[PDB]
Amino acid sequence: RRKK
Amino acid sequence: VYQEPTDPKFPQQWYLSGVTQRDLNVKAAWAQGYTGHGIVVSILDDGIEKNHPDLAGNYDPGASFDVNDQDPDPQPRYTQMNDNRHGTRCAGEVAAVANNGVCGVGVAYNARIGGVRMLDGEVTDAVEARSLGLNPNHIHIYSASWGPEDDGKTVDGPARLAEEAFFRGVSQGRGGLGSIFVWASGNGGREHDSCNCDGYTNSIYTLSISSATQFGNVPWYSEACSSTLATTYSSGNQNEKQIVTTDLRQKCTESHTGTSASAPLAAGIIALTLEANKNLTWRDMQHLVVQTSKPAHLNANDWATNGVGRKVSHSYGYGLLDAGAMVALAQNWTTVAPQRKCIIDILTEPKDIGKRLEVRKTVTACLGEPNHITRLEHAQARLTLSYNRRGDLAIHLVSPMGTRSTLLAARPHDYSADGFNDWAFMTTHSWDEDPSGEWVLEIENTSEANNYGTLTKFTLVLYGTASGSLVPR
Ligand SMILES: [Ca+2]
Ligand SMILES: [Ca+2]
Ligand SMILES: [Ca+2]
Ligand SMILES: [Cl-]
Ligand code: NA
Ligand code: NA
Ligand code: NA
Repeated sequence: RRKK
Repeated sequence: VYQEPTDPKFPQQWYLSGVTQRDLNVKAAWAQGYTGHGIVVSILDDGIEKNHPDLAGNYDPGASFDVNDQDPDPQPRYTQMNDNRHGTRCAGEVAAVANNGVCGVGVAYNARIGGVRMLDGEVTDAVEARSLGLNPNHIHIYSASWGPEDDGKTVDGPARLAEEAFFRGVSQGRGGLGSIFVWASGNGGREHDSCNCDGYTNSIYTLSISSATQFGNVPWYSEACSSTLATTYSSGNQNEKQIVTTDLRQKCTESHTGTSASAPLAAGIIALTLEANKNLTWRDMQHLVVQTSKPAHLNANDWATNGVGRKVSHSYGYGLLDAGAMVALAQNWTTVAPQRKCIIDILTEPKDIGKRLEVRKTVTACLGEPNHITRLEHAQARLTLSYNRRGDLAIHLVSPMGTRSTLLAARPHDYSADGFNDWAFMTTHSWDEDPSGEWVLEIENTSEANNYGTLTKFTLVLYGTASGSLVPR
């Protein structure tokens, strides 16, 4: 869902 | 007389200072006496090596938490691949200790630095909200070098808890002055991603920060959009230098890269600015960034002069941050008036998009009402539309002063048929303009395909004030  | 840091890698921090002028002018702020003392910054990432020899002296447990494991200790999870090094690299950019014979220095090398361990696990809405809302009367500045996937087909932003955290932060955080949220604008350049399709960067409550290479160019990973506010240096090609910071396992790295490195440098510069005037509001800080950022020698093909004479680019916002100018302008800054919000529903009927749609509307910007705006800050075009292939759309918005904001450029990989559901495309490019007059929305099919859809809602949302303007640049 979220990425570095 | 100010003495610059003696740290062994400080000479390699080309972006902090130099005779060359290709820097963020940070030494000028240090020489004015601003190094970050008393300011608290938190890195929302995969953890922080709190015992790192270049972070321990500035580490602040009150700025830290482990949301992934629900404990106070944000120590990274160590693995053979050193996967969880990202937050430690970001933290050193802000607040690596100075004059201690180790690595380089942070921008705000006397500030207090914490980290929220929240990326090492499933990043839910609740996880984001607990991180953004951590200790908001102690943490001053939150830095986030993460976001929705940069595949160039995603449209996503904060869900309900995270958005509630943003509003709670800017309204009640920092003693009612408002939490400062700094965001990396994105790494989706290779996918032709648009940072307006990212609700975190597109938010008015975040300072979205883009990157420039050492030689002043738009890096390969850069995303262009109208919501970006300003720029800091980061990596480029292999002849260009990179960012020097603290690395996992108590090491030093000279090869920190990408959008991830730009937001922490901005957070450090904002920390210096807050030290120069602790009474600045979250909106004050954005005003300071707009007024002091420097376009000069950043190369872009889309530089445009807006209605108040400021150069603005979709790759760079208002340009490179200038720490010396920020701290100077902050010291005698007059707090901006309370924020007004003027909601203008534009459409009287749905409109077929076809090959090209142009919607023109003359507005009074709430003339005669308490939310009358003569001095724009952010503007949003909140659009609801259907379309068969979303990435073929290009969307532009023209202000009454003639400033053309690209709300959305073509996204070749975005095949979605889901359209936009009240998506609040934001532009910073008309900041300080008078928004009374004719606004123009343009929606066009950039492909030869016989695409089809309908615009069913266009709300123009204006934020700003009715006082305090400067003579245009
Ligand atoms: Ca832990
Ligand atoms: Ca050091
Ligand atoms: Ca993106
Ligand atoms: Cl609002
Ligand atoms: Na407030
Ligand atoms: Na933003
Ligand atoms: Na006008």
